[PDB]
Amino acid sequence: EEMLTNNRIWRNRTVDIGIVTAEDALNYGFSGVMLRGSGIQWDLRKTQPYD
Amino acid sequence: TSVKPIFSRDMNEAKRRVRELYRAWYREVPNTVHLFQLDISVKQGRDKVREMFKKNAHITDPRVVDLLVIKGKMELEETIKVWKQRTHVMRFFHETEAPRPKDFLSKFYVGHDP
Amino acid sequence: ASATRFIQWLRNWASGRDLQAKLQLRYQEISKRTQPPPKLPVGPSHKLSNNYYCTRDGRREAMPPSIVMSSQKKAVSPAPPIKRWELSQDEPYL
Amino acid sequence: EMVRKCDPHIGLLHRGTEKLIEYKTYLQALPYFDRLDYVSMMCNEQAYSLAVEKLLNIRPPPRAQWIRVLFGEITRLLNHIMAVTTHALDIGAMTPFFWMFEE
Amino acid sequence: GSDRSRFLEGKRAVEDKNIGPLVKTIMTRCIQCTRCIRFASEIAGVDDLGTTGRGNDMQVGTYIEKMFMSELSGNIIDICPVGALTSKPYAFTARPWETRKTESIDVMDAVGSNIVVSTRTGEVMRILPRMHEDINEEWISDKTR
Amino acid sequence: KVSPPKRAEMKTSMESLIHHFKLYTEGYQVPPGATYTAIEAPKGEFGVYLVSDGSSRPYRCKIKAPGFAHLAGLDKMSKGHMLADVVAIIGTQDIVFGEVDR
Amino acid sequence: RGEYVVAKLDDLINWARRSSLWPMTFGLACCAVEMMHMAAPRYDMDRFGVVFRASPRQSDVMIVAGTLTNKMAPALRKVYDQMPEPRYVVSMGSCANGGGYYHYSYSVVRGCDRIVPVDIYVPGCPPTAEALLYGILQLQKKIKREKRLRIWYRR
Amino acid sequence: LHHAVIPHGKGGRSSVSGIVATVFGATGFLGRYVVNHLGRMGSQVIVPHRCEPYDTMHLRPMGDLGQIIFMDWNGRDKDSIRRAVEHSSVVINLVGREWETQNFDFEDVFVKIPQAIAQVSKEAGVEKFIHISHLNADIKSSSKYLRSKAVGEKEVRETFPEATIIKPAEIFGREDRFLNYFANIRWFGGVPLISLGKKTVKQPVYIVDVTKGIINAIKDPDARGKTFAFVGPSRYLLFDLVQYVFAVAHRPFLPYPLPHFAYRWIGRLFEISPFEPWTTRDKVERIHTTDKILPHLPGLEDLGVEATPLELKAIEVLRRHRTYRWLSSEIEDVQPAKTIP
Amino acid sequence: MELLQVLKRGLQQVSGHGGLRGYLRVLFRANDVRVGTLVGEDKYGNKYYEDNKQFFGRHRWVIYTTEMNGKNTFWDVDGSMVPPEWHRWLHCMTDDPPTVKPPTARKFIWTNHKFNLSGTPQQYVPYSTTRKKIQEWVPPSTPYK
Amino acid sequence: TRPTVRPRNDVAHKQLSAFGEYVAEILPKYVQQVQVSCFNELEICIHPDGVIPVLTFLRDHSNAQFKSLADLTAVDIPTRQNRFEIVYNLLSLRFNSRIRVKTYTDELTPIESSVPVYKAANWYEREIWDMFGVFFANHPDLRRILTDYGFEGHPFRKDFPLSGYVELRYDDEVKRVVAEPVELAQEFRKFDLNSPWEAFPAYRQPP
Amino acid sequence: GVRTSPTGEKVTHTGQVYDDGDYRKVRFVGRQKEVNENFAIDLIAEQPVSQVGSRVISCDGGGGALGHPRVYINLDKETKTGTCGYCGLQFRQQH
Amino acid sequence: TYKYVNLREPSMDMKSVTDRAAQTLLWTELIRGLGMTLSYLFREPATINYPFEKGPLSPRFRGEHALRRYPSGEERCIACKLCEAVCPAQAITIEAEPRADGSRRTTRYDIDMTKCIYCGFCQEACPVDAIVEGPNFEFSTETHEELLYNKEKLLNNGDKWEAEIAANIQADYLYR
Ligand SMILES: CCCCCCCCCCCCCCCCCC(=O)OC[C@H](COP(=O)(O)OCCN)OC(=O)CCCCCCCCCCCCCCCCC
Ligand SMILES: NC(=O)C1=CN([C@@H]2O[C@H](COP(=O)(O)OP(=O)(O)OC[C@H]3O[C@@H](n4cnc5c(N)ncnc54)[C@H](OP(=O)(O)O)[C@@H]3O)[C@@H](O)[C@H]2O)C=CC1
Ligand code: SF4
Ligand code: SF4
Ligand code: SF4
Ligand code: SF4
Ligand code: SF4
Ligand SMILES: [K+]
Ligand SMILES: [Zn+2]
Repeated sequence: EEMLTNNRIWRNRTVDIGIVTAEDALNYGFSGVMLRGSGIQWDLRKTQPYD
Repeated sequence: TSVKPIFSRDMNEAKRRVRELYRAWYREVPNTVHLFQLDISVKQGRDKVREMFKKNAHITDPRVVDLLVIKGKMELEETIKVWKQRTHVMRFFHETEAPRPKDFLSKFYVGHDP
Repeated sequence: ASATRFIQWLRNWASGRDLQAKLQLRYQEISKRTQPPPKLPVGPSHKLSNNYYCTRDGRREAMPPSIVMSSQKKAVSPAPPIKRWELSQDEPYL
Repeated sequence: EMVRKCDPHIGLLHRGTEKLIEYKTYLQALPYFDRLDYVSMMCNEQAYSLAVEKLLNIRPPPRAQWIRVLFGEITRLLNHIMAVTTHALDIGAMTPFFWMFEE
Repeated sequence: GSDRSRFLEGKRAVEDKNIGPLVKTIMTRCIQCTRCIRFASEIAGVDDLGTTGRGNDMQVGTYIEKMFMSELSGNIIDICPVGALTSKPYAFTARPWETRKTESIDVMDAVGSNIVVSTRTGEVMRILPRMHEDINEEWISDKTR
Repeated sequence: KVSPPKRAEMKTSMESLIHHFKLYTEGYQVPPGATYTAIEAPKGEFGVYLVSDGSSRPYRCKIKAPGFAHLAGLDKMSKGHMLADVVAIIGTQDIVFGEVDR
Repeated sequence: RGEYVVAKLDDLINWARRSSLWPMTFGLACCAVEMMHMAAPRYDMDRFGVVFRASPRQSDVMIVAGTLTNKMAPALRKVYDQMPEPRYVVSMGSCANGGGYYHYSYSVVRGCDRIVPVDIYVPGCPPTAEALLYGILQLQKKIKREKRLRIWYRR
Repeated sequence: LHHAVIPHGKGGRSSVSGIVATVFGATGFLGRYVVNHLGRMGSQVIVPHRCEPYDTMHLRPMGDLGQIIFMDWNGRDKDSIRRAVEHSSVVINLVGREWETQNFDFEDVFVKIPQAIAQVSKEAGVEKFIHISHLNADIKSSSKYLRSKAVGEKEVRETFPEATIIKPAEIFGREDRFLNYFANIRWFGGVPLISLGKKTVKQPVYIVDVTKGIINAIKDPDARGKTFAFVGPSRYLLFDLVQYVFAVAHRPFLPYPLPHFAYRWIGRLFEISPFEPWTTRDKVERIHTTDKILPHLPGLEDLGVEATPLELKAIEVLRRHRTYRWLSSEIEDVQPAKTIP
Repeated sequence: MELLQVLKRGLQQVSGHGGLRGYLRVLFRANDVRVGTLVGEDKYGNKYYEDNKQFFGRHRWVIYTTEMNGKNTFWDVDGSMVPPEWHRWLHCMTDDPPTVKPPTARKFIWTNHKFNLSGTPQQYVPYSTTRKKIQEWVPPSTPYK
Repeated sequence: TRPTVRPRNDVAHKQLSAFGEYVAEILPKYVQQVQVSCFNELEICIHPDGVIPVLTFLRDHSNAQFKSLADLTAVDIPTRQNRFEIVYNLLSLRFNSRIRVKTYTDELTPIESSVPVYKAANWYEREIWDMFGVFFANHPDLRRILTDYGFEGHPFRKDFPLSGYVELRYDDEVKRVVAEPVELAQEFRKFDLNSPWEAFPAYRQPP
Repeated sequence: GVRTSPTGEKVTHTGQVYDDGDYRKVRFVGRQKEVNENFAIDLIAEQPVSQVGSRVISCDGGGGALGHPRVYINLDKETKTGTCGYCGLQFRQQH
Repeated sequence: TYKYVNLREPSMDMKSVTDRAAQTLLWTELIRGLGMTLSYLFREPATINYPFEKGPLSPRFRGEHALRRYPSGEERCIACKLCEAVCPAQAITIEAEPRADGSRRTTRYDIDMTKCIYCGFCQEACPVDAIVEGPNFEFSTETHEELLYNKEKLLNNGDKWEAEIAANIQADYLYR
């Protein structure tokens, strides 16, 4: 995180890049971090847990 | 025998799509030879296209014809967009396959395959 | 572990962390490469009586699907609506 | 350098795994799942095992379930190290890859 | 059956018996079902097989040193449910799951017994009967086998 | 009848040897049925649609790879961006082609 | 004595070539992950002079690290042909060696040696990073044994 | 037939052709096509090589596992020849060199080595022997290369009376020293020619035709003891042939006359190179030698091969000799050469 | 001052390898000049060392012999030269070296270890280990016809 | 709660059964069968004409809200006259529930494309077309996705051989990769594994 | 023991050897035929017969769970020894 | 439970705004990143000196295959073909017949090491510990053919490696 998180070069390369809306993410069949990055509150370990 | 069509209501409409595909392939051969830098002539390329259509000339079901046309357009698009490489275009000519004589005696000498 | 005092200070200062407490190279804190033999336990079916397999046969309890409707009042949802998640109390905002 | 269209052509690593599995017993098919997401090996195994355990109508013992979650989360660490640091590697920051691949 | 054992004793062991060059006997595997005795008596018409002794020590065999050399003898390999009676020529050469079954006809005589030709990796491994009620039922002759 | 016995049991008990033999040759049979099972895999939802026909070999095994759907969305996500941004976007999807292609 | 001179010049060009093997940045499947671990600090392939370079024009070795499918085969042959010479091919893992787990598939090339000549086969599924390193050092010793100039002298 | 050599399969890579062949000189132009065609059908190929193993790597993909076998050999070590042929049913001799070297002259590679291979093969019970000579072989030739071919062809027919001797014209192909040789004259500007190439006639033959003729000779019982001449379908004037080469490659063609003594002098100039000479005096002679007409000998059609015209394959060899401007030009854009009817 | 102590430690390494010649030998053969405790030596001449203050992975190492099975290994060394009994200890599969925990002796275990023989005349060549399956009819050696 | 047996969940079984007949009541024009498995998975079997109406209803209805298409696949059953079974697996985040919708088609009958309902269905339908040869009408871009360029056949059909019909190698003469009829040095060894003794009486078919 | 054919090729413990005229032996020219020298048929014969005082003995190959499945051997015939079907060890009943 | 990864409003007071201006103009956060790589320069590297040093392994490691013997020298393998049946890759090929002394023994035992996935199922399935995966992983070859192991190769491997294999089995058999 020291190398990347607050690095302005890293933020320039990743901030506002590849924005997906919560609605598009659902209809396109996304899952995991691809849903949770857009604010969807979903994780199968919480909602449909296993072992 | 009431079945859902694909595109063509009957063989008359299907043969129209067949002719349209043949024109598209026929016009495309000159570009394919040029773009892929093939060592064959436009005449050989168009003879091969003709040979591919001819093998299916006996079909009478419009649905089967429609699927053959759908595949033909898919094949043509692969060629036009250079998704195919030269190896794919040349697989139609089977240049490395040795002759397999098709008379009873020749097969008898080589093995058990009918 | 062999770094001199000055070098330890230098990299501690540059990183801003006390790196000597959590070194990424392993030394003597790891488990020995030879270990005493184990003695693993057995499972609940290791009994000499009251243990007939027919009473603990999961595979033979499976049944064909229940036919609800075939072609041979309040509205319902598949399940109750999902409960809204709570904010973490360990660290709600990163 | 503006991207007007992306057309991913895949299949260059298509190996007919799903057809091969039809010729295997359930045990023999298990190693095929290591080689799907081959950075999350034990997580793919767990998904296949849960599916078979569901059709069999049996339950794995508690200690095995704790081991599976333990190595599932170790596997998540393996995956996220690979995901984050190669992501950074493509973007030009090559050094975190080396620190974290020792982990 | 159950999936485990609770038997904490030593097992019985039985001496094997030589009944000819076609059927190998590993009689410790015998489960005393008497199929072989009934087949030999009723189908093959040979009253040579029987049980000697009694109790847990009961043993299937010929008592004396005798060869079961009937033209239908090999069939007792098929009807023995266990590996007590097995084909000597076939011994150790294959496993059932790896064989390919070619349903065919016997030509060793004019009966036309229906057979299964078991092959593996391009080689004939053994001959089995094929059920045909109106021809050979489920038996073949030893020449066919 | 599902999990093989311990090696010591296999070498002492008749039932254990039979079950060891059968599990490593024929394998356990699964009752007929179909399930879609999914987990929270590190890359997203990873699931299998597993169809059993009652024997010891699956009839069909469809693998749902989270990256398959993600990569299908690459063209959507790359609109208005430059080449170097597509490099970043491929990475942010976290794609491994063992699962995308199978 | 020409024999002595060509022998020493062979040692020099061989030494220079094995001491500076630049594999092509080219990996296919799970075997490529172990190849990453050979570049990682524990093994540090770069300490042997072994350095990845993306362009085939600047590569000496192709490590086929993973399954080669029929769809990928023409591209693998293409980038191998575009490597200048001398060039070497290391086959890594069962898939590249002979098809491996996918040998009987309709879409897989049964061994990359049907497509390109192979100098070293590294067994394993995957070979450990150390196993791959053993294969690279085996390639180095193969290059050390080359007799290009001694054979030219006797032509 | 020994059970191990009864043909099996469908003539593919994993089949068994029944052919066990030792191919001497497999590491050259003609060798790579012969080995390719043998391995296509599942033959066992023994490849004795003098070169560095790096230079045999292109032969490795040509056969299924275990089907290409490499051995070391020396043209003067008769024991090494015996080791390479004692298990084979046919021996093919493709050894040759277009220039003399400090260690090997035309007599060594075209007389001594071919004789030694034939001698050891006969003593070892080898049943078939295919030897490549040259169409223009002649004891009266002004080229040492062609004089040694005539002598070597006589010695082979004596040591191994049942040998098949094949006499090809100049062979054209991707890795030839024929069409590629003419196309490479462009780096010197004009194209020198003795008598402006109007006194010479050539009948070049395609590499694949020669290859298929060799393979049919192995399988053809009638081919034993015969001598064939493999020629192309058309005869050309050397001037027309070179003009066609520069047209196909789209390079400027500036032929000028050079008398024989002048061409010879330059030939020696390039012979100084200790590597692979670009041209030699002997090479100049053979290129300007007229291709003999031998109606009495059987040809490619006798072995079932239909000769491939140069017009259909020149682009395949000569496309890489063009600049970027003309790379994509198609086969039909250049008009053919006048064929001597 | 520690910087003075560090120089002494590095200067000590020259004496720990028996002088500058031995120091330069290990520097050029193994690219490492550390001094460890001699755990043992195998019959081929490989010497095994440990230093438990080194981090895990660097705490055990081998200095390969200069000759093995008639091959000059002064410059050409490879991991396959380590014999099996030392292989386990070198890879940390066990804590005990074979000097302390000797392996069990069997009359069939190789007395002489072999390194990787690929690319040499001793390399392995595969072949079918089974005999001919079909026996062919041999015609008679006399003309009766 | 026997330790080796998977426990039942009757509450989920009841809830899914009630919703199953809820869907059957609302879409009687298309629903042919509704069943719930013993491990609580609901399947709606529909006429193929109902793909769009049924999938739209499950996505948009306030009591359904199946916003996510988890998976779309096909199964080949040669013994059926409509050999291809098309399977949609959907997820509802609102109700934390899953549902399976199944229909059928044959080699020559098109299925309406579900891309309008789920953009995720795009590549799934290309895969089904590629591996099974089922045509999807009104697909914006239907073509192979997994197989090699120019590949002939549909490998996931049960009558496509495991190793296919052609294989590739590099040929030095033509200086390119070529395709030739498949020959195997070692043929794949078919195993006959099924025991001749019935395993699961609960599933016995009537004779 | 490992014999040699009249051609000099060693005969394996399975009795394999390329015959005089089989081309396939060219694969060994310049290399070698891998042949394990310790023939297990000869090694097991070296073991002495074990004398036991019971009609039935059991064998597990030795080493407990490191051996083979435990089997019981009948020693009623005096004309021969009982042989373990797994490891080949031989047993006899003393008088 | 959940947490927000990126949802914080910066303070708009004069000191905070001037702290951010100094970071922007004087590159403070970039200088901090330089400190981290500097600290690594002075750390001992993680590299080991292969082949003089080796990466650690455990007794369970699955490497090159070997066919084992009993202490008497008899082969353990009795040609049951369980390993051949379970092999996920069909890499094992077996033929068997009665030996000259009547023993049940193989006449062919091939492992195609280019088919094998080194999964260890064969050694799990073996009832007599005949086939194992040994600890060797340094057997790369120069040719494909050298990786097609027949029974002679596999028995030589067992004889070559038995001393290590037996000690490894001893360490782990109570876990099996
Ligand atoms: C008496 C009155 C006197 C009057 C004169 C007073 C003058 C002094 C006060 C003025 C301020 C002085 C400092 C000016 C330095 C230049 C500042 C600058 O340009 O950097 C800011 C720049 C902004 O970019 P960003 O942060 O992304 O956001 C900007 C939004 N538009 O961000 C960047 O440029 C980031 C650069 C990224 C690349 C950095 C990679 C190297 C980093 C390490 C370098 C360390 C510095 C080494 C210097 C060595 C010099 C030998
Ligand atoms: N135009 C043509 O190409 C024609 C060719 N021929 C004949 O065909 C045969 C081969 O033609 P081509 O393949 O083009 O010739 P190449 O020069 O292309 O290949 C010659 C082969 O001979 C080997 N060789 C040469 N000298 C020696 C030697 N002193 N000792 C051992 N091996 C040696 C070479 O091995 P290395 O790789 O080690 O040099 C190479 O494999 C020759 O006999 C040639 O005369 C006949 C008519 C026309
Ligand atoms: S048929 Fe077999 S098991 Fe039954 S009594 Fe006869 S030998 Fe025993
Ligand atoms: S296979 Fe059957 S008869 Fe043979 S030992 Fe096993 S249970 Fe007994
Ligand atoms: S050999 Fe094994 S690890 Fe390597 S790509 Fe193939 S399956 Fe993956
Ligand atoms: S390790 Fe696995 S793939 Fe390899 S031979 Fe054993 S069972 Fe087969
Ligand atoms: S190695 Fe083991 S499992 Fe394989 S055939 Fe031999 S005894 Fe059976
Ligand atoms: K029986
Ligand atoms: Zn025993």
